[PDB]
Amino acid sequence: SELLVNTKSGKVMGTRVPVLSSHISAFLGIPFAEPPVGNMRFRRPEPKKPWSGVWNASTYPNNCQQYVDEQFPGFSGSEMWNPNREMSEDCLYLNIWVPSPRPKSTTVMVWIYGGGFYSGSSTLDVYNGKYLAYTEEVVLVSLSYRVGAFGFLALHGSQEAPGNVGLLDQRMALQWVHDNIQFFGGDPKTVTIFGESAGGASVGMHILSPGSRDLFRRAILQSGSPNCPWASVSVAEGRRRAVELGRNLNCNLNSDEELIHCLREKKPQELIDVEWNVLPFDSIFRFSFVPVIDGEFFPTSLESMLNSGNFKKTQILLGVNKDEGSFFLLYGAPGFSKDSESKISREDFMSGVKLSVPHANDLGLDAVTLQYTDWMDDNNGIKNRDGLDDIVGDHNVICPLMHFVNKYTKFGNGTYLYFFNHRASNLVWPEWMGVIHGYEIEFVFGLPLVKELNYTAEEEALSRRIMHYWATFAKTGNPNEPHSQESKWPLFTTKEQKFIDLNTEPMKVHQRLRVQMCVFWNQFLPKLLNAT
Amino acid sequence: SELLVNTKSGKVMGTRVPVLSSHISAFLGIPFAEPPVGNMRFRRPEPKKPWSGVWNASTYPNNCQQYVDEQFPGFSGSEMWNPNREMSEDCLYLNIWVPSPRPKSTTVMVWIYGGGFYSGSSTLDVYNGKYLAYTEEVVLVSLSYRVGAFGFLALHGSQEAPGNVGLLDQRMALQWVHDNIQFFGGDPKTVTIFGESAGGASVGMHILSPGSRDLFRRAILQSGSPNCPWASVSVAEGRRRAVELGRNLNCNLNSDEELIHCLREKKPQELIDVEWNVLPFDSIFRFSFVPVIDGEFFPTSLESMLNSGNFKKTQILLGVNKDEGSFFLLYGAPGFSKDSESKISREDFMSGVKLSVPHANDLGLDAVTLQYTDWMDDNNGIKNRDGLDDIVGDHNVICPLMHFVNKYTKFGNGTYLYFFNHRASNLVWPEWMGVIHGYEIEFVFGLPLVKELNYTAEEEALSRRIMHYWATFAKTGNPNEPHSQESKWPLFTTKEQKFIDLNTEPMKVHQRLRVQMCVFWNQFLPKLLNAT
Ligand SMILES: C[N+](C)(C)CCCCCCCCCC[N+](C)(C)C
Ligand SMILES: C[N+](C)(C)CCCCCCCCCC[N+](C)(C)C
Ligand SMILES: *[C@@H]1O[C@H](CO)[C@@H](O)[C@H](O)[C@H]1NC(C)=O
Ligand SMILES: *[C@@H]1O[C@H](CO)[C@@H](O)[C@H](O)[C@H]1NC(C)=O
Ligand SMILES: *[C@H]1O[C@H](CO)[C@@H](O)[C@H](O)[C@H]1NC(C)=O
Ligand SMILES: *[C@H]1O[C@H](CO)[C@@H](O)[C@H](O)[C@H]1NC(C)=O
Repeated sequence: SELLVNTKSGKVMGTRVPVLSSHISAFLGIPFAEPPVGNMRFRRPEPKKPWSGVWNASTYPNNCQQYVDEQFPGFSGSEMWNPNREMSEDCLYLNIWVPSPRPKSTTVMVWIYGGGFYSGSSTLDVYNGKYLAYTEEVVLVSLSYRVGAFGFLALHGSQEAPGNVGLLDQRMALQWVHDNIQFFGGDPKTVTIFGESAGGASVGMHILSPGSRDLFRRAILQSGSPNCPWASVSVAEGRRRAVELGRNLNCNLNSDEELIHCLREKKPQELIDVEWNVLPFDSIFRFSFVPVIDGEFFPTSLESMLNSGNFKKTQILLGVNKDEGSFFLLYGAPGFSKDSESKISREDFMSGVKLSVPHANDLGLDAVTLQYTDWMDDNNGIKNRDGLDDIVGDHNVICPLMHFVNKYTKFGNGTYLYFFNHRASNLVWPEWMGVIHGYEIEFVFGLPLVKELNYTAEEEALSRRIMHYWATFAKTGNPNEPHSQESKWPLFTTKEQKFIDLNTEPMKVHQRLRVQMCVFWNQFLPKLLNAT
Repeated sequence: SELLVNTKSGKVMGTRVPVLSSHISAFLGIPFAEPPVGNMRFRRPEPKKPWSGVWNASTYPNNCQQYVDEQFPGFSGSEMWNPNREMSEDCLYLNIWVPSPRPKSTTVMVWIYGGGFYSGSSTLDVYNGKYLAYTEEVVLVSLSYRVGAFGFLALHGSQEAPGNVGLLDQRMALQWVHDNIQFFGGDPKTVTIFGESAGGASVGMHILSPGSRDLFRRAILQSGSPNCPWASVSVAEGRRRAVELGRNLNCNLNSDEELIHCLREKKPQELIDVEWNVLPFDSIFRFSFVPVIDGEFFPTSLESMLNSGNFKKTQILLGVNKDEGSFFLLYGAPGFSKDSESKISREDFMSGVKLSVPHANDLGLDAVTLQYTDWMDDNNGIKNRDGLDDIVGDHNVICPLMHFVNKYTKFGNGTYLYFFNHRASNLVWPEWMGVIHGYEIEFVFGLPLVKELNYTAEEEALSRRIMHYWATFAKTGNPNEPHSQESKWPLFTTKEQKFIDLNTEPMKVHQRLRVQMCVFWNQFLPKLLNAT
């Protein structure tokens, strides 16, 4: 049977699913870890105990326990990112889409979802891998990992809650793929991991971490970077936050064992209820429980690893969207609302800056303001709004990624950089939000090939073009077809710094992605803050 | 006799001079002070002792002792600014051009030359007031003042060399005009003082100084401002420089009397030979002996006087040229030469910045570099050259003037601001220098009406238009004709900040003269340097 596959963990039974007037095989909800429940909450993941008989893999698994965005109840723009299955701590499962007939040894792509390390699901409509698997003839895997305190509570020194367990969940899924994907027709030595936002930072993190490097061949990072300022905290700061979480839940605080024991007695929703109360500052684009620079998973500071070339040397493909910031301003910054065009006064602009750069002393805030203010017309609400949008996107996504790109490319074996700047015609969010954080994913996963979802023909053409770049890159380390002629995506070098736009217009080539502003964020501002 | 005028100081005899196929009267070399020679070197000026008989005022006087630019021997571009008469310490004279027939009580304009407070002459071809006097029916006076150590050696506490004596020379000329100009047909209560660069700063300084305010009605400042960073030093710094001058000349240094006595025995050229050796830094646009913030001439810091409105409240007209910096880069900055287009490498750009902002710590230099560098194309020698040009012009001229303008306008009775951006067609300096420091003066003085000097018809039209603005403003406090219609020069307000271009093209109106960069120089950079 094509739907029956025998793995090292045991037999699994998939389901035949339809896709674009054809069919392929899907193996959903396959366990790769012991349910991290009870005394195992906050601990490292254990490998799943092998099972006898047949594991039913015909339906999606539960999603990991997490904060649920109810800011816009009944609004598909926001609700499409929420869990679409029951939440449970028993959530460590993966999903596999396999072409029909089953291939022998083909390219594997493993998706790692984002969601600020506080949310995310493998099971979203928009992450359904069937279109990519069918169209590009790849084995598409999506994994899950613990989020929030469950995945990232960090009390360094303890073995009961060491930190980074969410990242170890990802590694365990990758280990399981490396060990078993061959039985699904996948080629375990041609695995490309890829993810968006926190997923893209995670990808970067496995590139850095010695314990993960051998479990994949190459990587794609979308709108996310391991060095992002939101994506990791110090041991001291992880500790402070964990202790503060216990303080919110009336826990005994005079030792780790006491603290952790108390946190384990709590129901999951109690932890989620107070999760946001531990942030050190009034801020946007900052999440409570994130990876920790622990000296184990990351042997040293991210920056020194990058300078010394202490990382996996392979091919990467990465990029960003035009308007990464707009989501976080709508949710947090004063003046912004979903149903107005959110023209921002000078007052709200100043408030926005402070929220965007929470560490900054006054001089730093002045430096940012000066850099993003048109003083010929500083009461223009459109320019204030768009300028804040740029501040948030540059500081948190684009400029960290450009620093990663520039550092990686010195030691790596091939970089390809993109700038995605097409706003989907059927987007339900307002116009001011522009090309929004997260809305290249639907193009990457082929949703525009589905007519019912009401994309334009030009958007179908762009989605196919992107899927082919991603998959071809996964296969070969190069997004370009060996023989073809519709503009080659040129290699990114230190010297020339070429990248491409990804939109419906005929593809042009550019250089030095937001270099002016990123020199500000990567060179000047940190030196200003260091000297004051 | 029309050429014989009886003054409070005594009778003077002028000469009939030709101008544009007509004639007017000229009274050249009229003394207004005792020759400040011998024991009077460095002292305050004394009023000229009245004389009997007739003083011959038919030829220009001697020029004050000064450094002579021999950087381009035989080059008219530079030599037109050099002394054209014998140099002598006996140099305190003024010149008056009077319409024919002599008027009864008409508008007076008093010219104060520039030259970094280290050079200048009342007698240059380009400062000949006959064209302005004839064309606009004004009495045109040009005064002289001591420069260099002679005019500005400052040992605060001593009465033998208190500082600011060059400025007191200017005041004494103004006193003499206030007392005597009526006998030349001038109206002493409608006197407009005007000057360029150091002359324009001087104008500003008499506006500030209580002892000068009553001696004129209104003011015009061209490319110069009292608050310019080059135009004044502290008491401590004046003292240091004076002592260092004596150290260069082998003087006894253990007291002021000893020091001053020694400096007085020296021939004038000995002082000039070492004058440049006392600058505290490697720098451009900085001059050794300048006005001092002494608590007498300026009762407090310039900035506090400006904030508190401690200044003469009248009408002013002021402005700047597009490329104020280019002179000082040619003379001092590496990479720049007169006979090449002076494309500047990244190395020379960094060297240039440091010379332009000599106080700055490393972070300040970084801030300036970032502000004036196109990082999409940072090896472009044209942009590096032009960017340095802008740095020097903004820091030293435009942005100080805009700070003066904004402060003055809160308490004043009328401001009119111009941006002069026409490059004269017959300029002998290279193209890269643009619209050069000092080259609006020839338009202000009407030289383009002389056909032999080879200006275009369009340049004659511009010169007449400028002379009429200047003179009309001098008469009324408004450059605009009560009834006319060829675009009114609008008033500068705090709110709207309107100014006009001065060029051959049809006059358009703008706002917020270089606000982006001047916010950098006036608000941000000083706050950065203060906090580091
Ligand atoms: C402290 N609380 C409870 C108030 C606010 C937490 C919820 C705000 C989410 C912040 C991230 C903004 C982006 C959200 N998106 C992309 C997920 C919809
Ligand atoms: C230290 N020394 C003897 C070497 C150099 C002093 C002479 C350089 C003059 C500096 C001002 C530049 C502008 C000169 N202009 C406008 C007057 C021609
Ligand atoms: C990648 O590695 C191969 C083989 O080791 C080498 O020949 C090639 O130059 C490399 N390519 C890039 C773009 O670094
Ligand atoms: C100048 O002063 C006059 C009379 O004192 C006053 O009426 C007028 O408003 C003032 N004009 C400006 C432009 O300040
Ligand atoms: C799982 O597969 C079984 C066959 O063993 C099937 O009957 C069932 O419908 C599937 N699970 C469901 C519906 O939850
Ligand atoms: C000054 O005027 C006298 C008349 O007293 C005249 O002879 C002489 O030419 C003038 N001065 C000169 C030429 O230096």
